[PDB]
Amino acid sequence: IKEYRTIKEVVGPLMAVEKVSGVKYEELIEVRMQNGEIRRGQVLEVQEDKAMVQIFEGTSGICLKNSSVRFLGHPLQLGVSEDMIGRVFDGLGRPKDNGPEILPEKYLDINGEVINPIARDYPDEFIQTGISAIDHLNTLVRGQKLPVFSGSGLPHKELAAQIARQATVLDSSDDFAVVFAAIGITFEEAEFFMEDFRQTGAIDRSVMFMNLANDPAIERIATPRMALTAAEYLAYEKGMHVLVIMTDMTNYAEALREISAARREVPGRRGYPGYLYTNLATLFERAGRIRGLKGSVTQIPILTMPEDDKTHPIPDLTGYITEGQIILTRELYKSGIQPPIDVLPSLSRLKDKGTGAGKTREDHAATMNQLFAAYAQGKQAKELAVVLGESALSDIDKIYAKFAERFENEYVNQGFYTNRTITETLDLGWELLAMLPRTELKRIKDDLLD
Amino acid sequence: YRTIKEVVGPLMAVEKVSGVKYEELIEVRMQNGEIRRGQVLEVQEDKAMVQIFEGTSGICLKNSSVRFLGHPLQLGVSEDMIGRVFDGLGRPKDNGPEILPEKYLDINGEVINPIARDYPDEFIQTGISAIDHLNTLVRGQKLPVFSGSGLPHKELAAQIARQATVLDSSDDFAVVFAAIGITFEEAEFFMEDFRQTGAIDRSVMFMNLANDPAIERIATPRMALTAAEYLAYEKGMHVLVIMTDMTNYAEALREISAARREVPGRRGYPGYLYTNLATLFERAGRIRGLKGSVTQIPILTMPEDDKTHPIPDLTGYITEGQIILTRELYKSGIQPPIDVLPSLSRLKDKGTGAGKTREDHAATMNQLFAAYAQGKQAKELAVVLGESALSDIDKIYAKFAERFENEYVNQGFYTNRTITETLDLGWELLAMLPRTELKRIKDDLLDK
Amino acid sequence: MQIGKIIKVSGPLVMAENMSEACIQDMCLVGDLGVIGEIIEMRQDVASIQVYEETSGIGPGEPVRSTGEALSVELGPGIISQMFDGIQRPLDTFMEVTQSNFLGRGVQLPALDHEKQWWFEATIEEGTEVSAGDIIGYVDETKIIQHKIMVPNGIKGTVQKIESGSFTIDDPICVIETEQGLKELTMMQKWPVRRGRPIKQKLNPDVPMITGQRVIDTFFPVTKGGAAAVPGPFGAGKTVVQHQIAKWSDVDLVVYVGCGERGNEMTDVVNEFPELIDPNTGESLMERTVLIANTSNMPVAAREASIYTGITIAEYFRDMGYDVAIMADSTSRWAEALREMSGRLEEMPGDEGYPAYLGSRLAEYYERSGRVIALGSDQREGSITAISAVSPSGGDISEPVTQNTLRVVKVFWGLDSSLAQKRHFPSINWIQSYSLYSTEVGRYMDQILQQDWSDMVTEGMRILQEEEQLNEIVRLVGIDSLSDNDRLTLEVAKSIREDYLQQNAFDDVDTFTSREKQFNMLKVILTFGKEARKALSLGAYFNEIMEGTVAVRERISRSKYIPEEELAKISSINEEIKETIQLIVS
Repeated sequence: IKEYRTIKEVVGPLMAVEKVSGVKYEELIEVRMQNGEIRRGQVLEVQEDKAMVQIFEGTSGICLKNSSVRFLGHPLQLGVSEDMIGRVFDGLGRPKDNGPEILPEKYLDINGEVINPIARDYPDEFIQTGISAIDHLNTLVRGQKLPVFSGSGLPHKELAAQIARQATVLDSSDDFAVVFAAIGITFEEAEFFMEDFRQTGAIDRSVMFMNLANDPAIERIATPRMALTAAEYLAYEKGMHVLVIMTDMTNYAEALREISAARREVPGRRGYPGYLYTNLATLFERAGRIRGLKGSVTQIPILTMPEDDKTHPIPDLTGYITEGQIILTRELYKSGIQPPIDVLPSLSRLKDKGTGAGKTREDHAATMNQLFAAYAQGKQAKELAVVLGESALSDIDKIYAKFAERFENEYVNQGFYTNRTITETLDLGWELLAMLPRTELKRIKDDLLD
Repeated sequence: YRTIKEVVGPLMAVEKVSGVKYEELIEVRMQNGEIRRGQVLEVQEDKAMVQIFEGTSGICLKNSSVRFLGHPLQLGVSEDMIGRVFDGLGRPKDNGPEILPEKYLDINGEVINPIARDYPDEFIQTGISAIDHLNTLVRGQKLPVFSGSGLPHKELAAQIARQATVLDSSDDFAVVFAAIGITFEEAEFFMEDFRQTGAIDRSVMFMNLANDPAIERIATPRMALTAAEYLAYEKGMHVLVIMTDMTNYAEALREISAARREVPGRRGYPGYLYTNLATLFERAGRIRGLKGSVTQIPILTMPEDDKTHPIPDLTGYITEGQIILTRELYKSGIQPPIDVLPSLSRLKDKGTGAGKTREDHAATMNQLFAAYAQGKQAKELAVVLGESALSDIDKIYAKFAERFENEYVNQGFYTNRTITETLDLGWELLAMLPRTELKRIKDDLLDK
Repeated sequence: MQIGKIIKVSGPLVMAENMSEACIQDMCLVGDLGVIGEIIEMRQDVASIQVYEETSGIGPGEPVRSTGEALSVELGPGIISQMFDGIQRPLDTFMEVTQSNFLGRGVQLPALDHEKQWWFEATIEEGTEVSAGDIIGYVDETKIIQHKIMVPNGIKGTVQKIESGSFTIDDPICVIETEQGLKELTMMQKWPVRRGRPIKQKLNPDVPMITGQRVIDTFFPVTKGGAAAVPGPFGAGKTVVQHQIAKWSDVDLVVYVGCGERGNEMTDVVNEFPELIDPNTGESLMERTVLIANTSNMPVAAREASIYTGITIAEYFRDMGYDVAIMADSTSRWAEALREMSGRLEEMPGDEGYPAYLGSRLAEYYERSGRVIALGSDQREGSITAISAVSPSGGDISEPVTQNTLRVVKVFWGLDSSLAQKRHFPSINWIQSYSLYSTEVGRYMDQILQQDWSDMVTEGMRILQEEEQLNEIVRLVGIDSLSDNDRLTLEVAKSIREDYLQQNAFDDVDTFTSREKQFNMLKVILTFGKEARKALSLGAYFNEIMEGTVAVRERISRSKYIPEEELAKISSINEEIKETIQLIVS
């Protein structure tokens, strides 16, 4: 570790250190201030005996003449270990639960590696989230990236915590770990997850990376990378099935935009950096399975859509990298729908690989199609009249409408603390159907044994 | 100094200087003997950047010289400024005797201590029923007028400039009129109108034309305010300040901002437009312990008639309400055209009521405002319907609405309606309404 | 002292050389006039300085002095009852020293009175080990608030010398024995406003703040350490609500912050606030509050540092173990100052001109409020509850400032001009307003009242939203078309709206409603609907119920005006309800 007291200049969040040697790009630094205060930093640029670094905690209060800079000789790394399970961490990977520090097995670059295309393996099998609206018709598969699109008003934090508890692989002898990443959330929101995780005992199988809204923007960007580096360690080195949940990705993009402005870079679209897509892709591609290895990495990125716009560069690019999305609407939520998932606009591209007779009741593929069709037509009749007098609908158009209604209140409205097994989910969806006539159908001819 | 070493655009560079200060005035002695005033924009170790007011054309660097006056833009203030007309720099444009200033003041002024400021309590009779009753102007308030190009706001300004009076009647009402980047015909319209009605003998006019230098266009408002504060806070006068056109002032900031190659702010205007506008508009109000007062009525034209535009948006965000002129009413023939709906006055409560106005001012204001809103809705809703709404039930609202717009708001730009007349016209137009529509007060029978 | 020299002056930007020992964000005195400035960049030895005041008449060659510290506030006796600007300059003292009605540039004034003699009462004994936050003594600063003198952060050791007596805030009142030798302590301590004062631990704000305003305490309550936002449109009576919260609330001290407001509007605050009376003492409210005042005309840095100056002072009394309420009005005008400072720094334009770190700055502000365990061996608690005014032009809550605020606050009191025009006060929209403390506050209320209060609240709100749907049915069309059960729900909603939600701040008894009184009031309104509903199922009819309950409904209407001393006159209404309804059932 090198230490210089030759800090030449300070402009904004950036410092210039001269008469330096052996310094590398993206190297971590420490600023030891005259007051004895310490701040982390990163080498943005090195040029012929000079180093431009950016300070995470800012540059306010720094005295150039009486300050020193330590070059750590490495970038941002995570001290990955098995002891991380049941522990709570910084966005920088530092203990946040006042427990004993972890003696790391090794240190890994939080940027991770790029998987060889021929080394990558297609994803299965099914993952039970205990939430029916998700297991069909928007099924989650091991190694998939299935994001949730929400809004500021909506309760994604509740949905996020419910999945972390109810997530599991039935049945499997392999371990199922959960890596939870909180990005730029308030103390009370973070305290919520912490309180829920320990109340239910879900923390015993989880690794939490907690980044707060008043933490440095840099630590905000590093948070999801700290999590994924841990997830891949447990998955591909420990053979665990890891589920990574991240919120809020909207805050992540803002930190990218915030940091990009500090570095005085021209914005591509909506003020966001042109490499926002490339920066989301760097994150979202760090999921899946490896041939020959037991473990897997599944991602559930949760983000709030600014102004409820899906064409926004944040959810737009995410949609371009994630295979499907779970949509939450205010119309449902305002109607007391929990979770308020609109299964219509929602999608799961890899669902067909998770809904397997070996993995899920064969009723599922058909039942899902039937349930969708029935709800869809049900909602529509209501949607127009509505304008026309609803009254008693022409023929069974009223019947469409009415079972759509029951559909929201008992199928989707399971409750944020009710864990439905995939078998129970299938029966209920059918229970709507049994109430429908055998006459109207998209369903299987062998309505048996059930 | 004969050390001019650069001249780029309206900017010049002078070397070997010492003791030069920021915003210091300078004179350029040209080779031909011509003199041009300038302002210091930036001072470096040995050099200074200055911008010449009358431009930079025809200047010989080697044969020209620069001299630093040792002071900024100042205004020669005197009570003799009453009835006199000036340019944007406060120089006589009436061929009258050169006023002997009591003292020279910087046109920037100073911020009033918030605990030294006094609340607006006095009502100002503009003679316009639409304003005086519906959106009252109070002594010490800043109440702007929002208009569009080609509209009679110029006519409205002069009307208020003539009819403006204080019911108290003392000590004495004064009008500081600032013209900003307006055409000759507009300026000439004001000159003749003021001298005709004799309003000039009560006014101090600063005239800046549209073909005048951009810099002088910026100093104009500050010249007027400096004089206004002098007459008020040193002479104990109640000065009513009228300024047009503030939209021209904003465009003048862009021309300078660009000439000084500054980074464009939102919507194409400088990032310091808010504070630059506030530094002007916040120079009004009453001071505790002082007799005088300064009241402002900025007039601006709205680009594309858009209210979300930076000019009218930042202005209303600084001023306490606004008077709005529409294009529908003007073509409709209304004078002055004033949609009282979007109009607002944030201090109309502190200037009205018994003691300063009649007892039914607050009541009739709310009634005319609510009752009208339904009249405008009817005629608009009447189109799609035909209308389906049965006039048997309702209503003469439209007729009252129409006549109100026709007879209340439309009074002419040469009609002075005292607050007594305005309130009377309220009931007579409110007379169409029945007891079923509550004002509501037992005083309704008091004024019938 | 190391003195620099101005080498450049371009607008608000001043560059000075010979500033090698300067620090970033350090305050400076620029030029002969010594105008206030802040170090923005270091070279070194050339420092870039953003000047807060006018730089007119300043040039190269003139001196520059670093104060050696960042923007800080003086914390000690003499701060309470005072009115400051954004950087804590005493406005009244400013008028005395300058003999002027204006804020002249280059005028330097301490925030507090350094000549004033205070009596320091030592409560800690010599030989005691102390650290940051420990109380060594107190001062009876005002008629209401007792100023507690704490050990400054960075101090740790044993008390060598301590004694009571008359001192100034500059006199050493205590001597501490440290590793680094003896260190004198005074009654005042300085602290940088951009840095949150340290704490032992942050706690969840679950204890409800009693504002005494029925609509808030019941349906949209805020806890001690919670944060709330207010739209404050014109004519909605936002000022009267702020006054009600300020002088009735459970908190010990109030910190009002006016961030660059209109001159005449800021004048209202400065005059009307001292006129506010403290309910408990009868003293002026100012015996309990510190007030910041800024106009748009004033230096953008002061307007931008206004809320940070205030929150710092709030944190200071929080460390003492007090509950503080900090009101910021308007945070939308604060953001405007921030936006402008972004341009003067020539930063990349964020959303709509606002800096890319707008959301961050707001988060940093509100996260400095809340319930905490203060520093000190006694581990006392303190809280900062934030009430912020948001004022988007055109009243669009969709904009950046309001949007990011709602992203970090858990309470929203939607003031509505529509309700105001309908004579409904306070004009808080019960449909659009919300409080994410409702569940937690509800559990607290049930435990302290021994009642099913949370059920009563949800029932009342269920009725309110029940009304909004029935209202849509009345039009398109016909009030009469509705059933006797639906017609009853509307009247119960009328009750809740007029008998409960509407509150006259200017009435002697209706101005404040106790926690126990709110329970009884809502318990008589709901029990009227319960009996009426039970009656309807017993063959009773809506009209026969309404026309035969004009008297008892009269009492319910006057229930708000019933003195706290005779709450029994409210609970007895339930008897008259059960007795009258039973009479209708024949």
